[PDB]
Amino acid sequence: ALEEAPWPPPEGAFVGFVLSRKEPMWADLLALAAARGGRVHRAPEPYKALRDLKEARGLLAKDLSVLALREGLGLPPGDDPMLLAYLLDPSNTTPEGVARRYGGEWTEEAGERAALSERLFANLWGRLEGEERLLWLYREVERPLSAVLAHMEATGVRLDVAYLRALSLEVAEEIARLEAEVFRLAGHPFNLNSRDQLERVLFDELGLPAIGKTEKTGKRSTSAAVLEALREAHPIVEKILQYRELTKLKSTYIDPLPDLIHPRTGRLHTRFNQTATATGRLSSSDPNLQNIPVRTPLGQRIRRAFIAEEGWLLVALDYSQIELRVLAHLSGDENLIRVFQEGRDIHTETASWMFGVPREAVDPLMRRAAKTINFGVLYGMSAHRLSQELAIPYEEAQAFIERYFQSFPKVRAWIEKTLEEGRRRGYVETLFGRRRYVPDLEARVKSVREAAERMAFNMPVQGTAADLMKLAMVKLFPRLEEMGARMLLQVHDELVLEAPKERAEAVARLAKEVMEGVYPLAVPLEVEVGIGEDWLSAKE
DNA sequence: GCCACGGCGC
DNA sequence: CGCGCCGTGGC
Ligand SMILES: [Cl-]
Ligand SMILES: [Mg+2]
Repeated sequence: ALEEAPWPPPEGAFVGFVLSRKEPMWADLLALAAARGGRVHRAPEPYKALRDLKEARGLLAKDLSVLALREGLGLPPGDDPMLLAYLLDPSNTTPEGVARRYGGEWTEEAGERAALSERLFANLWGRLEGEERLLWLYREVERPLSAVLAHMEATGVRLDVAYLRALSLEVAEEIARLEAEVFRLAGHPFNLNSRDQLERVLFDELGLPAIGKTEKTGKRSTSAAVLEALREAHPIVEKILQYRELTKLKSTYIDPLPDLIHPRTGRLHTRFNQTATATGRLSSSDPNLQNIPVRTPLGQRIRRAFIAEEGWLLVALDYSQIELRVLAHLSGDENLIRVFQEGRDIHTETASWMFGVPREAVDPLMRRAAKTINFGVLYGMSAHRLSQELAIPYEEAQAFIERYFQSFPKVRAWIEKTLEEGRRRGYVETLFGRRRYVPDLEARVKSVREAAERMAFNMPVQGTAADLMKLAMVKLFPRLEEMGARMLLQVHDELVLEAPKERAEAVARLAKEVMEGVYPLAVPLEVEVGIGEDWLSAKE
């Protein structure tokens, strides 16, 4: 019947809002409305109307809370049916999609969004009845985490603009060097960024052997996997690979970052999304912190650009081998649990079991083999891939994988048990009961079935790691406020804080303690911590 | 501007 | 070895 009533709404109303753009830190609030009992109240002047609300309840509540924080309003996010939908099925990642699946329509009008939010919340809440683990995640993780994320996004991080100018110049000079040499080898200029023009140069003009097709166009692929095979076939190949590496880094993590510095705050406001991934891991965007290269000289150079405010320090905390520890816990493998209890270098210790030698006798290459499998086993890394990674024969790679499962037989069992669970129930679950649906486990084509199988036993591990971190963020947040410290970034199994230099050390001790004790496992949780004026220094 | 796409990073 | 990111090329 569409009851309209004057602004302001009664307490408990769901909010609907329209932004000029999707990024709340950069957007104008174009419209605000609230709904309760289906009765809609539309705000005459949105910004003024914000201070009437006591919390943001509704779709994308966190995003409205971010914009409110920018304006200096304390408007914490509360109930949001996105969070409910994501717990019901993590393929539910957007309002549009949630509405299309469960009822109603995501439109561009505030009042309609508010009414929809209220409807969907009631709907999805009923759908969750009796799902006590998922409801626990909602109350103890998702809802309170949304408030942490709002604060992190609104706070942002300071960038070293002088450093970024210098890094940009350095990389530009090396890129120019490389493309000069490519054009020399090629005999003319062409657009290096064009895979079409590159294909013609490599395979038509230079006559190099093609290998793989492109996914859809059917052309001769110029991908890294193809070039890798040809590194010796022609010196231009190596140069192109270096060019692509640097250009990706510059175009993604050097050129965009200064443009992302907000004119009002002077800081970068990375956006955090808690309903975006299949596993329950948080995601970041503008920039995506997850895709900054790891363990290359280049990745390091990017993190150096992230700095503390003057008189402050960054505190970086990292859960050491958390996914393997989780695998130990879920599988119950006594030998792997022993690896973590006899706690020296974990990969050396894994190698000593694998190869049946004392830890003293493990050489660095043996350790690398163990390290590589400790991560590959989590997603069913093939012998073929391991063979490329370690540069060993295929048969030897096979033997290494078998050694691993021979020493850790309950890991082998756990993988198979998890697949049985997925095939029986149609879903798999984390330690805390976060759930992922895995329909293709019973597929016709083996190609898709194997991808489904990897997804199936990988998610419980990644998802458990994800929720340990999120639970730690929730526990840690209010205690940081006590100290005048703040939470800035989260990526992988790492958390970055900012604190006054006088309190950095105490903040580090406190954060370490809370993270390591967030939940008891069969093995200890270990947190590496460092302090520095920049993120790279603080990783040290 | 829109899009699908190859390519690359985790 | 799903998803966010880049620039390209068609519209
Ligand atoms: Cl937008
Ligand atoms: Mg051009």
